[PDB]
Amino acid sequence: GQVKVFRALYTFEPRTPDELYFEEGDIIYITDMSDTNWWKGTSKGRTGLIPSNYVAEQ
Repeated sequence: GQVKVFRALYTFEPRTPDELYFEEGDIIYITDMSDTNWWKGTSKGRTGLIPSNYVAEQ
């Protein structure tokens, strides 16, 4: 149930269908941060994995 709020530093094009698309400046809602590099979250209607070096906490 926890949610943390991040903003994208850069646009990210998914490498695989498990990964989440987002554009620079978008808000990303993160619901799993158990891995250092790849987090689960949601942005604008889609869900998937995001690279944690592409985001900054809001």
